[PDB]
Amino acid sequence: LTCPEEEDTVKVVGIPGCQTCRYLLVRSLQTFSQAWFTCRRCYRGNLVSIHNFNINYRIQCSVSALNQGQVWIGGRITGSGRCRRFQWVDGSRWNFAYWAAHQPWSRGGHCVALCTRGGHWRRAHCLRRLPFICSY
Amino acid sequence: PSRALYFSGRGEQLRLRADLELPRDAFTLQVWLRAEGGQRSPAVITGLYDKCSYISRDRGWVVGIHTISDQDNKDPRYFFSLKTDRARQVTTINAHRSYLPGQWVYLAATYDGQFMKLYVNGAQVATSGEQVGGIFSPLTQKCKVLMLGGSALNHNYRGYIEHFSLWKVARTQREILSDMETHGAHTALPQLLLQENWDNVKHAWSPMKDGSSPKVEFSNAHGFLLDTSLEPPLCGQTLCDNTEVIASYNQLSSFRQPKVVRYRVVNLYEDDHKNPTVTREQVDFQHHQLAEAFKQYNISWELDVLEVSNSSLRRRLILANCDISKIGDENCDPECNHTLTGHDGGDCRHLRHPAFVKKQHNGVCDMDCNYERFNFDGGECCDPEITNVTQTCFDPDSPHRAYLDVNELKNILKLDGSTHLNIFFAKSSEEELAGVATWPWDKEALMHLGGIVLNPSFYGMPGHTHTMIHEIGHSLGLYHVFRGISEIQSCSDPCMETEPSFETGDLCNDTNPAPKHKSCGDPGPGNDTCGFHSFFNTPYNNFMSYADDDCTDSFTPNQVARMHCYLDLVYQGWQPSRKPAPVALAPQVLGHTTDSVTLEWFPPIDGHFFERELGSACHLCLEGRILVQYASNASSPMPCSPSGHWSPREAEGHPDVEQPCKSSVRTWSPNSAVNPHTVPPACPEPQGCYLELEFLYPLVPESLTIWVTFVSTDWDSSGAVNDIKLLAVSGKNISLGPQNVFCDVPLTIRLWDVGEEVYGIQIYTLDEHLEIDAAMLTSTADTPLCLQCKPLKYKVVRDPPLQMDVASILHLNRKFVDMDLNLGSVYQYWVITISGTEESEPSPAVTYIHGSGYCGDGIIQKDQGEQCDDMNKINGDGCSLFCRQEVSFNCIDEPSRCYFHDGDGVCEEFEQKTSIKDCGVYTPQGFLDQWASNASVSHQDQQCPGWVIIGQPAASQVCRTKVIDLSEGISQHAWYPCTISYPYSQLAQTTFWLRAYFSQPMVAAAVIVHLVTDGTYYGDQKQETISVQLLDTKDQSHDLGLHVLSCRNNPLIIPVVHDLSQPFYHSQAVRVSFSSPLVAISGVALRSFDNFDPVTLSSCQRGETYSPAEQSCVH
Amino acid sequence: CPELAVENASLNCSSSDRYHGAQCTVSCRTGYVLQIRRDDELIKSQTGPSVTVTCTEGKWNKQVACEPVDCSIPDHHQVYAASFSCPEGTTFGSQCSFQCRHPAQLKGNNSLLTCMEDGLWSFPEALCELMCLAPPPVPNADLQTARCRENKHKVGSFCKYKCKPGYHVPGSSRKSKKRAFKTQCTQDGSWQEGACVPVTCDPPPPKFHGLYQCTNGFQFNSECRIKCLGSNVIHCRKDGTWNGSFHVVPNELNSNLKLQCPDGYAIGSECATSCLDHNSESIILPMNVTVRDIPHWLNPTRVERVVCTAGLKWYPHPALIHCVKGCEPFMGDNYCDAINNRAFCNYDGGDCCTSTVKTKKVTPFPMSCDLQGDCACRDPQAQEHSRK
Ligand SMILES: *[C@@H]1O[C@H](CO)[C@@H](O[C@@H]2O[C@H](CO)[C@@H](O)[C@H](O)[C@H]2NC(C)=O)[C@H](O)[C@H]1NC(C)=O
Ligand SMILES: *[C@@H]1O[C@H](CO)[C@@H](O)[C@H](O)[C@H]1NC(C)=O
Ligand SMILES: *[C@@H]1O[C@H](CO)[C@@H](O)[C@H](O)[C@H]1NC(C)=O
Ligand SMILES: *[C@@H]1O[C@H](CO)[C@@H](O)[C@H](O)[C@H]1NC(C)=O
Ligand SMILES: *[C@@H]1O[C@H](CO)[C@@H](O)[C@H](O)[C@H]1NC(C)=O
Ligand SMILES: *[C@@H]1O[C@H](CO)[C@@H](O)[C@H](O)[C@H]1NC(C)=O
Ligand SMILES: *[C@@H]1O[C@H](CO)[C@@H](O)[C@H](O)[C@H]1NC(C)=O
Ligand SMILES: *[C@@H]1O[C@H](CO)[C@@H](O)[C@H](O)[C@H]1NC(C)=O
Ligand SMILES: *[C@@H]1O[C@H](CO)[C@@H](O)[C@H](O)[C@H]1NC(C)=O
Ligand SMILES: *[C@@H]1O[C@H](CO)[C@@H](O)[C@H](O)[C@H]1NC(C)=O
Ligand SMILES: *[C@@H]1O[C@H](CO)[C@@H](O)[C@H](O)[C@H]1NC(C)=O
Ligand SMILES: [Ca+2]
Ligand SMILES: [Ca+2]
Ligand SMILES: [Ca+2]
Ligand SMILES: [Ca+2]
Ligand SMILES: [Ca+2]
Ligand SMILES: [Ca+2]
Ligand SMILES: [Ca+2]
Ligand SMILES: [Zn+2]
Repeated sequence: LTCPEEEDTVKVVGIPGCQTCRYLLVRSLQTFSQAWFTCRRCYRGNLVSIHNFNINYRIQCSVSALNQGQVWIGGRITGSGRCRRFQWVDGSRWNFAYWAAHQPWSRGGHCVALCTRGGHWRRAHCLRRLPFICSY
Repeated sequence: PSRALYFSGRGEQLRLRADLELPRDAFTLQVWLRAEGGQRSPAVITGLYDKCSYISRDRGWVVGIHTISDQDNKDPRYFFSLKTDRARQVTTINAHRSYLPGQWVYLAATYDGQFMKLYVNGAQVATSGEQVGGIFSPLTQKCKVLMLGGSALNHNYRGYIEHFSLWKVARTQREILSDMETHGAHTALPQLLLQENWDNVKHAWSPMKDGSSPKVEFSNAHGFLLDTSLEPPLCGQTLCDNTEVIASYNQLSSFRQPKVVRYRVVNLYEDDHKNPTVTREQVDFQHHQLAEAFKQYNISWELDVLEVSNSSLRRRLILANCDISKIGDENCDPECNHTLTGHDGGDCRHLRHPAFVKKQHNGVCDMDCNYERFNFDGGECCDPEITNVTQTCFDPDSPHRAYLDVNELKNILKLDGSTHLNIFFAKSSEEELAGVATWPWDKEALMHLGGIVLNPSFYGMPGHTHTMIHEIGHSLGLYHVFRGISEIQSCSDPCMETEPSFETGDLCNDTNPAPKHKSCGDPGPGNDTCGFHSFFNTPYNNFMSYADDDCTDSFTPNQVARMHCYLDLVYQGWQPSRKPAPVALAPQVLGHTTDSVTLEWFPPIDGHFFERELGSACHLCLEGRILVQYASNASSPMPCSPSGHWSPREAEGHPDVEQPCKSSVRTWSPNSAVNPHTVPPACPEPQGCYLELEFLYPLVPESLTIWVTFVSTDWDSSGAVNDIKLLAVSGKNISLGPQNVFCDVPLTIRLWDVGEEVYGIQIYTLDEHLEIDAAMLTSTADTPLCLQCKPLKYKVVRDPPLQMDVASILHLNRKFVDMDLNLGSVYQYWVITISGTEESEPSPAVTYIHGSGYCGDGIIQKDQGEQCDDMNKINGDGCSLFCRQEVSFNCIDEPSRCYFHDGDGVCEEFEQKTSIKDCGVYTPQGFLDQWASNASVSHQDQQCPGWVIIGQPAASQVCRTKVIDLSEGISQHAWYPCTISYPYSQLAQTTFWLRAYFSQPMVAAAVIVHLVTDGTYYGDQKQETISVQLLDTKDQSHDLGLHVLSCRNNPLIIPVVHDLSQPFYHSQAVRVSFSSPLVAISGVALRSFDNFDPVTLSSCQRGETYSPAEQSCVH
Repeated sequence: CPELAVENASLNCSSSDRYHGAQCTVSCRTGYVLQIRRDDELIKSQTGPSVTVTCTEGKWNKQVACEPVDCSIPDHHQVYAASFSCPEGTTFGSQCSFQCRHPAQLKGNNSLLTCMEDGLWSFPEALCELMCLAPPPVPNADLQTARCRENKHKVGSFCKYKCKPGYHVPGSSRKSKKRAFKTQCTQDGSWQEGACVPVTCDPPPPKFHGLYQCTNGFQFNSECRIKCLGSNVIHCRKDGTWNGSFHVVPNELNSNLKLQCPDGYAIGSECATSCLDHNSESIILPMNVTVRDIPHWLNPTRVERVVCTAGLKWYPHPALIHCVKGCEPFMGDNYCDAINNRAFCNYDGGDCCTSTVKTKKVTPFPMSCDLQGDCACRDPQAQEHSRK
């Protein structure tokens, strides 16, 4: 496919927690699988797995300027039963969850998006065209 | 006797018989009612409705209980609403407070024709004059109906009605008080339209045909003369934080008698009992230092050393302030920075790269790949066969890991915290302090989860011996000295002590406000403090400050009073001396005849009305023989794992949430315990997720309260709690119906005809965000578990001594009448509590002069510090039982009748400076305030208009602080930047300014800026400043400094410091500059001299002298 | 200082001598409202009547005016079912007359209103009473209650009209064939509305569609005769069935339509219909309903198979079949969308209405959508559209 031009990509770095975590926010609208392939090809990494409130707050401060309300973070619902399991796409364990009001049990899509206003997450459909943040 | 009507919420409602004639011009409704906890949202106690047809509805008055905020359902108040047949609107007036959900309230609602007034407990709490004229004509008199306990749309009410009375004339407030006292008959008055002692309900009232009828019980509504419930302040927690109790502990030195307190040191040994946590030498040295420091303050410590032989616990690190969930996250926590931790799972190591690469596991554990970013080497390092578990397994998911938390150690050991002060040991990498000591008012303070966590490597070190004294003072009710400066949420917190006070800060008058510093002197500049630059007489030598151990050496006497009062209040089990708790308050004088006096005194400071037995349930029994108990064993099903049944340790003890309508960790959620990776399911549709709360002593109940803390904001179903099933010991479940609940007040349920014993309840919910904080069960009036208990006796001593018959007597009740007084003598009374044969310390003496007055006579006597004097000794009205008027109340007459004046409409001379809602902004006599016109801003928008600063500001708007989203309702009164949010301003730094112009260019003595928002973000915890500047007519700028905002400086005043050598300058515009986009400016005022204008008077040439009378040059 | 005369007021001065430094208190009478103003300064009126004025520099600092207190122009809710003639005005002391409508009856002596001192019109001493007359007749329905036949009734009660067996309110389910309803006398003197339309029985099977010429179409007790052993004469029964059934390359395609035949062009074969566009569906369009302007309350009949008729023609003619913009798959994902807010896509699964979205809060996929317009709730089952 085509790598996104750098005029539509911003860099988010300088978290008050870690000092090695760097993220790249692409404002181009893409689906979940296309965002996964775009991050894995053009920037050599999966989508962002959020593990703490500092990363999520810096991500919210970066994405609050966008016109779109939702961005992509790499969380999926990989399960079948009475209780499915969330999974990050980079394979890291899911220890931090920052959901909105009535979010995980209210059905929806099988992908995880981040609301740009408030920073709270939201279950969203995977065919939605949204901006996406890659770790690299 | 007195008789009462119980209305449940099932639709039981009455109407008046049609032979009676309803009032038209004026009326007065007086009703004694005992409301229950959870109510319907527009609950109606008594209403008058039109039954002609559907024409011009909500005409006629309705009194009831309803929430102020209809879209939130948070604050339920008593209300009275009237709409006459001629008015074009319905006026609703509300009380000044949320309703008390368990007390008898004397509601009165009067209307004469120009003024509708609402009195709660005889104090006028609401008044309005927006309804004028009669209610209805005699032509439409035929189709008006008086409903009791409900409405036509079934707006039903839960609780008791005792003394209904309806009058055809508007009674005055003194007549309201007289009818409150007289519970009998007013039959001599022709204007008494109706009064109802419920001997015959069916004579004058008729029920609805499809509906049922209310139950008829006995009331005992006027059952006490002295209100024995004393409330803590806004910054306090228990009865000891009250001003009068701590004043009697500070003054009388018989309350500070020496005590012996047992404390227990818990050092872990290995299986062969060889390697300790602390040595015996440091245990003895710490005991010597502790007995040295507390010997002056009359507290002795008895040392118990408990050895625990466990090699599994000894080899595992204990983490004081490190949460287990904070190990794998990418930020570097300084608390979890240890070798056995794994350097915070490898998230504090410098060579960590964020690329999570999971390696295939092959053989032995590697230390370079035992971090979080390498999946802890695929679980090889946590295998017991490959390597030792207790030095390699850093994975928090594994059950056998290298570290442990102190609460897990407390659950493992499970000690008896009810009789000793347990000392636990854990490491601390940040080494600022030790672990969190449990406060006396915590629910764990007498459980196994409570005690003091210390660092064992600094225990008994010659330079670190004062940390245990600091934590011991923390466990005895003392805050840090710097609570009112640095331990506050924002600059607008009510507990930020600007002055030494008994109610602000650390509740100690002898500790001046101070910040936190490590130095042994007063601090320098004030870069972090809001309104203070320098501090003087700072308690740097206090034990409670953060000074070095060569600096801290003393306790202030107020701290010693707090420690002794908390030892008497909650820590009676830690002392081997069985001297009972004294009556902390002086005896109160209730009445006198010509030759006798009557005294009533408070219960003792322990709160227990019975003697102490170890193997019984006599510590729960109340003033009668009602066993009030809380939960002991909660059980809820785990949603992901069937038949899991996890036990929530929250929702067990007494309710302990600070914010009553906020999500908290101290409650139970239906899916609180699920892991973040597993999807939390919705609750089952037909019944819902349920909590099973078991009580320790099964009995026959009569009442059940549940402290529901958080409900969903947009719930949109009818009820939150789905049903409550009482679990009986016979196997039967008794299912109560769906319950309406409120966020603030608890949910109180009265139980009818539960013959069998009840050992627990089940609370079912269809809400996935419901939070339950506690549950309390109250038994019947003679519990069989309180029959063996023996009550405390009271012995009254008089300073002119009583006769030998009178003086030796022992009182079961708390009332004492004596008739051996002379007509002018001065007596002093006190009361000693006798439990068995051992007496307590005496209460503070009450001095009674038989000719003069006291605090219950109805005569205001200014020499004895009486602001008001009623005759009630009840704290519900505007005047307290200590002759002190309460906050935002005013009492006028010589028998003091008090009214609520802060939320009034009229302005009086004593409230011009403070009541910004009623009066205007207080400008002094020598000055005048000109507000802005045509204010130009920096960020114009459609949503934020930017012309709202023009004119006088909205003084009735409540100042908001710590607010995340400002887009609710404040855009109609003030300007804030709509375009920029707080995260975007955090990203890109910018400056927002507001330029305001004035019609008349005056000389600015001061600039008054009115705000409705503090400017602080909900999660930033950073104070915000503004930079006001003055702009002259020649476009020069004069800096007025950087000013810190607060909601306690809501008309913010910026004075102009002008040197008299410089000429006075006309100021046209004012530029308010700030950085945070959450600051809302309702108005900017320019304050000038009212008498004269010095710029014009200085321009006057020779021969033209000044004239401030006409403000011109005169010649 | 000059003499200050205030209309409709009593003026007092504590000093007889007038000089610069003397003040006079003016109090306006009952039934008059103060208007304290200044030069380019409209201030709010004083609640009290005591206002003291002081002369400054030979002039007066303000002006004291006291208008008559104005009652509102007589409301419809002040007196119901009446008209108001007030030639005297709406000032204090004015009088107005009210007269009822023709169904309403004026009962009482005096029929006058007066704008009084407190600012409101007085109590009406006579009443306009509304009496509901006899209802208009309903075809194929029968009255039940005998008091509803009378011309006198109260306002707000119900009268039952029962339809014939087979006739019912439209929208009646097949299992619950309720054949009666009620009408209530409303506040305007009329009744509620309801007509028993025939919706019972079924249209003929699609293999013989087109040649039918019924009396009332597909309605109850309508006889359809296909014009040409039995014939094409069938009669619907009371329970909802008939006495029998009927007997005996499309190059005009759409821009995306494809017809796959598993049975070929034989007689009676049913072939699958699809749209080659991925986001398109084949519907039957009415002639007055264009492609771009389908209303949001319209549900077009979706096409599944083409079936042959008795005239050897395809009943779903592909010329009449339009491949229109199909439903995007973001239905039921707690997401209000502009495309699927119509009856063609189940109102986006109810995501645009607050009572029906599972998160109980409406979220638009583009945050810059019209919340009351393009992304608005349009569901009649919701409580926003419902009057309750
Ligand atoms: C500790 O307790 C002793 C009593 O054992 C207190 O000593 C009394 O002090 C008061 C003045 O404060 C004297 O009037 C009494 O005569 C003293 N009694 C005795 C027996 O010495 C002492 O004040 C207490 N100290 C504190 C800090 O509370
Ligand atoms: C030692 O501690 C373990 C927990 O690690 C606990 O299960 C056990 O009961 C304790 N005592 C002994 C004697 O093992
Ligand atoms: C403590 O944290 C620092 C960084 O803050 C880290 O370099 C070090 O490895 C950690 N552990 C120890 C034992 O110092
Ligand atoms: C701990 O590890 C050392 C070397 O890795 C080994 O010699 C020792 O036996 C281990 N201890 C236990 C209890 O397995
Ligand atoms: C409190 O402290 C002040 C000094 O800050 C002192 O003047 C006063 O007497 C103390 N006590 C009370 C009850 O105010
Ligand atoms: C500024 O305030 C902080 C409080 O957080 C304090 O630690 C620091 O010493 C202060 N700076 C100066 C120069 O006093
Ligand atoms: C609490 O209840 C659960 C299940 O009813 C039971 O397993 C547990 O032992 C109980 N605990 C106590 C202390 O009663
Ligand atoms: C009571 O609960 C038990 C299960 O705990 C159930 O089997 C039984 O049917 C219930 N009985 C009633 C009357 O609700
Ligand atoms: C207090 O009340 C009465 C006195 O009228 C008497 O029963 C006894 O003195 C006391 N009763 C109890 C229950 O303590
Ligand atoms: C404010 O000043 C500008 C600049 O002359 C003018 O255009 C505007 O009309 C003024 N608005 C008001 C309300 O005076
Ligand atoms: C005094 O009353 C008359 C009565 O119509 C009114 O026209 C006039 O305006 C009133 N005076 C003032 C100053 O408003
Ligand atoms: Ca960490
Ligand atoms: Ca390995
Ligand atoms: Ca203090
Ligand atoms: Ca709790
Ligand atoms: Ca007195
Ligand atoms: Ca009182
Ligand atoms: Ca007032
Ligand atoms: Zn501390």
